Amino acid sequence: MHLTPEEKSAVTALWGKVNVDEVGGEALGRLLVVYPWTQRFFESFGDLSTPDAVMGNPKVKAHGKKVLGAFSDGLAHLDNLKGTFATLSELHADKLHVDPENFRLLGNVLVCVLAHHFGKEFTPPVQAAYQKVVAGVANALAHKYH
Amino acid sequence: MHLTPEEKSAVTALWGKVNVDEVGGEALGRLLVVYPWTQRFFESFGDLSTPDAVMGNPKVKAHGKKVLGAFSDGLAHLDNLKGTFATLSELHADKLHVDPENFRLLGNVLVCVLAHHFGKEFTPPVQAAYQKVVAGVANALAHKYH
Amino acid sequence: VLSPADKTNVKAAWGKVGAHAGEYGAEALERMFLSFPTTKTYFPHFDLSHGSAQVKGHGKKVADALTNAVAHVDDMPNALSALSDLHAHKLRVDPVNFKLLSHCLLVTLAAHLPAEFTPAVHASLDKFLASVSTVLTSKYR
Amino acid sequence: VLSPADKTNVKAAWGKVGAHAGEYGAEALERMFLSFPTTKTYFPHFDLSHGSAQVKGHGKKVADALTNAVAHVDDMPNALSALSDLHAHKLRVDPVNFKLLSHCLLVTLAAHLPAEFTPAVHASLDKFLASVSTVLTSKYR
Ligand code: HEM
Ligand code: HEM
Ligand code: HEM
Ligand code: HEM
Repeated sequence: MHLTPEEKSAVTALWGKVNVDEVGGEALGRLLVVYPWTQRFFESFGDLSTPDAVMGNPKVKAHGKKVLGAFSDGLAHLDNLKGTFATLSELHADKLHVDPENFRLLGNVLVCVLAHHFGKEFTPPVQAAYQKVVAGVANALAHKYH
Repeated sequence: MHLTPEEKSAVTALWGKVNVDEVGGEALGRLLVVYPWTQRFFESFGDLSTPDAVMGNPKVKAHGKKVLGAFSDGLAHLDNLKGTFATLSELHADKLHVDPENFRLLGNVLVCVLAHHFGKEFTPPVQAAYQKVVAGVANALAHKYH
Repeated sequence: VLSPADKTNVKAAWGKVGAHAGEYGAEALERMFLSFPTTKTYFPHFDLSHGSAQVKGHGKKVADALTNAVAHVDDMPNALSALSDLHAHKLRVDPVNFKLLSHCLLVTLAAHLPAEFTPAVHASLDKFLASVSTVLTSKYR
Repeated sequence: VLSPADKTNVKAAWGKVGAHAGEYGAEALERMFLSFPTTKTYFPHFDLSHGSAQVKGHGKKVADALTNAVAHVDDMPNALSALSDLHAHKLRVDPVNFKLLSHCLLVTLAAHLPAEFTPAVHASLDKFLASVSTVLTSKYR
């Protein structure tokens, strides 16, 4: 990445305090609620008719955990997101047909969830490093689209 | 910059036919006319009140030629746009304070100008090559913003 | 908002399109597929090969809708309601893609109407496609 | 289009902001400047250093206008005529930037109003900032 040692340590350090289970479920669910059109890929999950039905849906929660999982592992290859997400990039393009713009919506949602959770701790400089990471991830994931 | 050899040959073959003086004036004038907000940088250019006043303005024509001149040089270093555009990136950032979104708007207008001029010769695949190029140049011009 | 001048410009340029609308619709699509490959994610079910009949078929449908908005330039929200519903509720195309298609339609018109694609007309056509896109995305949330 | 629930959600949330809106305005700007440095191109005449009075001052101005917007949630176009003007004809901020400030504002509210920043409220505030953005760029061309 174009992360500063200082920026790397901030990311890394906050991440250590994250409950992926909870943040993953919350991030995906907020996505389906704020940008309703993203529900087009999760019809099989059930009733997403209300915030409550989205936020409560176990399938949503479990997919959320899978996604943040993968994200989390990507934080360990911050100097080669491209190579870490190559296979995932192909899958998303060729099997799932997910428009990469969704990657960017989620990223922003993720940042709002971290701010929500960490209040004070999520300072302007810390948000700045996370914005760089979410953009980085989105780019990596979109890399194999053709 | 994922220009396949064939994409690069295509960019170069067409660029051979361009009258940079002319294209430059047209591209810049059209930018000022389609997205009038971009006129914020040129209050010393005089009358930009109507399409004719913009398109025929001797200062817009001269500036367009300058801009496209730097762009043409860029096309001879497709390999190293970042290096090629570094001092210009700094200037636009630090002295001129030009929001980089302006570089993407001009790229789109330029594509329409090439289409206008070349007609049928500006095929779907040639456009796709030029789309990669204007994006690469916009990106190089924005690399020094901080 | 479209000014009287804008309206005149659009009816005029679109006027020239006439009977080639369908073909220009298809071409705009192909340009879009080639320049912005991410847009292909919405047509996994299509044959996107060159001269694809599905693309031909689709280009006509898009062109018909544009022709319909031109015909009803003073009541676009109502003339396009149905299409606005479809996009918001069924297709659920991310909004950013409208700008991509718009752009490719503008390239297409430019490539075919050299005498009409004046700076003034270019500007009016861009405001028009932006307005169509706005209508089509109005019921998203 | 803001639904009645949305207007309620917004009024509630902003209600809790209270005497801190100015500080939240200033914080959102600071977050914007650091996260999206291209936004700084519009403030060459400001001291963008942390705790700068110019930034604080401006933060208040923005916050205040949002307040006024919440208050006239039913008549935004009218409540913000002047501001729409200023931005369209004087400032000429590129439209892409409005989305950046809007995002920095959500992030700020989220970090300060935990209990209140529910998923439904998050959705409403987003729509709201979107509408405000639309209003502010409606006279651009
Ligand atoms: C942070 C970015 C993302 C990461 C790291 C990520 C990662 C993953 C992973 C690891 C899987 C597991 C599938 C498998 O291995 O077979 C998956 C599946 C999937 N993802 Fe992504 N994803 C991301 C963003 C998104 C977004 C934003 C959407 C749509 C809004 C999406 C839609 C899907 C769908 C529909 C599946 C298939 C799940 C199933 O089989 O039911 N992904 N993703
Ligand atoms: C392909 C993108 C561009 C290139 C290659 C380019 C190149 C140049 C060059 C070579 C100069 C003269 C440098 C000097 O004075 O030392 C210049 C100046 C300038 N450029 Fe850019 N430019 C580009 C895009 C833009 C755009 C899109 C805008 C505004 C919308 C812009 C705004 C300016 C301004 C305001 C000046 C100074 C004019 C003056 O002398 O008062 N540039 N540019
Ligand atoms: C101004 C822009 C647009 C117009 C006028 C337009 C119009 C239409 C029309 C008339 C149809 C056919 C509905 C029917 O079956 O009667 C359609 C379908 C569709 N559109 Fe849009 N559309 C626009 C933008 C987009 C964009 C930007 C995308 C995605 C990149 C898109 C994706 C689709 C898809 C996937 C379908 C369904 C096609 C099928 O399965 O046959 N549309 N559109
Ligand atoms: C959420 C939407 C926004 C609102 C409600 C808003 C509101 C305002 C207000 C109330 C003023 C002060 C008017 C005065 O000085 O009397 C202002 C000025 C200004 N705004 Fe906007 N603004 C918004 C978005 C933006 C964005 C995104 C930017 C640029 C990134 C921007 C750039 C400016 C600038 C440069 C000034 C003048 C600063 C000065 O010289 O004091 N605005 N805006």
